[PDB]
Amino acid sequence: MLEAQVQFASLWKRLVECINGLVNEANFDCNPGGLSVQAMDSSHVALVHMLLRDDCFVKYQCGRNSILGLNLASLSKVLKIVDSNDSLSLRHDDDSDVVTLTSENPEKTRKCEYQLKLLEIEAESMGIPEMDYRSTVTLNSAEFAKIVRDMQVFGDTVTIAISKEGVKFSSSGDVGQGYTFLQAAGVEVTMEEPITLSFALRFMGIFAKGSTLSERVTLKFAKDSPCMVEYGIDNVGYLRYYLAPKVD
Amino acid sequence: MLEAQVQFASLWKRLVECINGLVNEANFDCNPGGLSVQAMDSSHVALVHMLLRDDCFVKYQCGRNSILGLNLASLSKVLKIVDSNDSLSLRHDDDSDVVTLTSENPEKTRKCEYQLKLLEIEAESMGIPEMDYRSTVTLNSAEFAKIVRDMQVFGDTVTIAISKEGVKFSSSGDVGQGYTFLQAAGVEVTMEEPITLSFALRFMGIFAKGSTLSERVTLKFAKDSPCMVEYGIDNVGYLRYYLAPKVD
Amino acid sequence: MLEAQVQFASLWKRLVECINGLVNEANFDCNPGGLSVQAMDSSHVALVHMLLRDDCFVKYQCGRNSILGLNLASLSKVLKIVDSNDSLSLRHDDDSDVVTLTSENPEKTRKCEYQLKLLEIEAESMGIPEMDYRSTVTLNSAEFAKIVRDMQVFGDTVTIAISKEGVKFSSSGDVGQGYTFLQAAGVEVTMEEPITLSFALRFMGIFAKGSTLSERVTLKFAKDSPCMVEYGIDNVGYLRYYLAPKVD
Repeated sequence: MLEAQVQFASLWKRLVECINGLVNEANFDCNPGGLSVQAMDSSHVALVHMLLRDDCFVKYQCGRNSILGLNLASLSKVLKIVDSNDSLSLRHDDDSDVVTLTSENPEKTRKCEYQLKLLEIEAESMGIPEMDYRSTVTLNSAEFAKIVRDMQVFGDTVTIAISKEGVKFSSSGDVGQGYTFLQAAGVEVTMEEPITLSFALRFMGIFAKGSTLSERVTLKFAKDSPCMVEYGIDNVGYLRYYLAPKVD
Repeated sequence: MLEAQVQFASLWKRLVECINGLVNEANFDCNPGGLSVQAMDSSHVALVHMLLRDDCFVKYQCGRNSILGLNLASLSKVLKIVDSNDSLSLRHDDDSDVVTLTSENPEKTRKCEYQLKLLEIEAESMGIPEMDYRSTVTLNSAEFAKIVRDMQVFGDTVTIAISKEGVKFSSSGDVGQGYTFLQAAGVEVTMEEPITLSFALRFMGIFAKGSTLSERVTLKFAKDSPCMVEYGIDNVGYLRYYLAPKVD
Repeated sequence: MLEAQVQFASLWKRLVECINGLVNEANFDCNPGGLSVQAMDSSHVALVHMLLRDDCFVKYQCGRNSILGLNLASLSKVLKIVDSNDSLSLRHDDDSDVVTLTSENPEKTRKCEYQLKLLEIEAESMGIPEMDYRSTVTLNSAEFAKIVRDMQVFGDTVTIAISKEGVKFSSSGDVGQGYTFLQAAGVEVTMEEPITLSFALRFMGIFAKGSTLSERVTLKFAKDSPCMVEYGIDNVGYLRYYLAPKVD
C-alpha cells in the first residue's frame, strides 16, 4: 500500500523529463525514507540516482519496501498533460498491476485520474561508484547547460580542466576549436590536484536537464574515474548522475 | 455584385483556420441575410455549419443570392498574411471566375489586395439533422480544447459521460487509461436524462479549434444522435459542428 | 597582425546571419579603414558589400591590408553560441592559418575563445556596379521584410512599381495574385519618373534579414539596372545588397 501526494506536479514533470533523457524504464524503489530511482543507460556508461525524501511530499505512505517498474515513455507522455500547479497523487494499491496518478486543482473544480500498467524490470547490478573526489566545482545550472550546448557545436567530447583559478571546458571538431573558461569567486572550486578529464557531451547534455530542478549544480572529479553531477532538489532530495570518462 | 467588409480581419482569419481543419474547399452561401458555409468531411462522418449574419459586417451587400466555391487551403495561405487589425472586404462580381480580398490599415496608408480563383463545387446533398438535443453542457472553450488534446495521448476515442454531478471524459489505449472529470455549477451542465456517448478524437480535435472565436463552447447530445458542438461568434453568428457517435 | 574588438557581439551575430544567407564563404578585406566583405552569390545575380568602419570597433589595429577567407557557415555556427551582450575580439597573427574570436563577459567571470581555419578563397571576381539611381524609397525595414514574406505566398517574383502616390509590390502564382501598396506617408519615395522593375524573391528575402541591423531600409532603382537595398549600421558602416532585375 503506497500513496505519495506532492503539492505542485511541476516537480514530478521536471524529474521524469530528467531521468527519461537517460532511460526508457526504471524501477521506482519506495521506502518509508522516500522514493528512490536508480538506473543505468543501455551502454552502461552512465548512471542516474534520484532520491526524493519522505518530507518532499505533502503526504507519504510506505510501511513495506515495495518496488514499481514504470515505463518512462508512457509516464512522461501523461505528466506532459498535467498542469504545473496542480497536485499530483501517486498511489499503488495492495497488489494491483497498475499504478495511478491522480490530479486536482487548488480549488477542486476538475479531477484527472490516469492509470499506467507496471512492468517486471529486472533490478540491475549497476553499482553507484564508491569513491571520494579530490576536486569539486559548483556553478550555475543554466550556465552549465549552456556550456555543454556550446561545446557540442564543436564535438561529441568535452575536456574539463579543474584548476585553482577555475574550470576550462574545451572541445574540437570540423567547425574548429573552442573553450569556455570559468573563474573562481560565480564558480566555487575546491580542488587539491591539477585534475583534468574528458567526457561524452551526449550525456552531459542529458544530465544538464537538471537545471529545471536547481539554480546550482555540483560536479565532482576523481583522477581516472566516474564523475558525478549533483542537483540538489530543495533540501528534500537529489538528482545524481555519474558518467565514465573517455580514456586511451 | 457581392460585397462583405468585416472590420477586424482576425475574424475571417480565426474562422477559416477552424473550418479548414475539416474541409479543403467549401461553398459560401451568400444571401442578403448573411454568409454561411455548410460542409462535410471526406469520410462523410462530420459536418460544419457556420453562419455570419449580415449585422456581422460593417458593410454588407447581397441583392441576389450567390454561391462561391473556394479552395480553403489557398484562402488560408492568403489570410495568414493579413494583419488581424486590418479591414477585410470580400468581393465577387457577375460571371467573374475570381473573388477578391482587400485589406487596409486603420490609418489608410497600406492597401492590400488579393485575388483567388473560384471553384465549382457540387452542392451538398446532406445538410443538418434538425434535432431536439435535450442533454446540454457548457464549459470554457479552452478547457474543452486542452481536454481533447489530453485524451489524445491515450487513444483515438473519447467517451463522454454526462450526469447532473458533472461530465467525465474517458480514454483508453497502449499507454494507459485516462479520464478528466468536471464539476457542475465553471461548467453549466443541464440535462433532461443521464446518458453517455463516444466519439472520434480526430474530429473533436478539429472542432476544439473554435476556442479562438468564443470563450465558451456548448455541446449538445442525444442517444444515437450525432452530437453538436456550437461556438457563438459572440452575437453576430455561429460556428456549429456535428459528429456521428461510435456505437459498439 | 589584426585585432578588432566589438563591444556587443550582437553586431557580428546579426551581420553574419545576413551575409551567410547569400554565400557560405567570403573574404574579409581588412585595412586601417576597416573590415569589408564583398561577394557575389554563385549565380552572379546578387552581390553583397559590407563595410564595418574602424570606429565600429572599440579597438582596431590593422597596419597592413590582410585578406581573410572565412567559412561563413562555421562562423555562423560559432557566433550562434556567443552571448549577444559579451564582447567579441577577432584577431589574426601574421603567419597563423587561423583567426581567433574571443568573448568576455562585462564582469570578467567568463572568457570564451573559439578559433576557425582560414580558407584560400579563389573568387574575388567582384565589381560594385554603381550607376546613377533615379528613384529612391525608404521604409521601415521590418515592413519590407514582411512584404516580401507575403509576396512569396503567391510567386517567386515580385514587381515593384514606383510612382507619385507611393509603391506597389505585386506577385502571381498557383495560389492567386496579390499586391501591397504603400502610400507616400514613414515611406519616403523620392523618384524622378515612373519606374517598374521585377526581382527574384529568393534574394529579396535573403536581403530582408537586414532588418535586424537597421530600423529602416532603402531601396534604389534605375531603369534596366541592378537595384540596391541598403541597411545602415549606425554611422559606423553599411550592409548593401545589389540585385539584378528579371527582364524578358
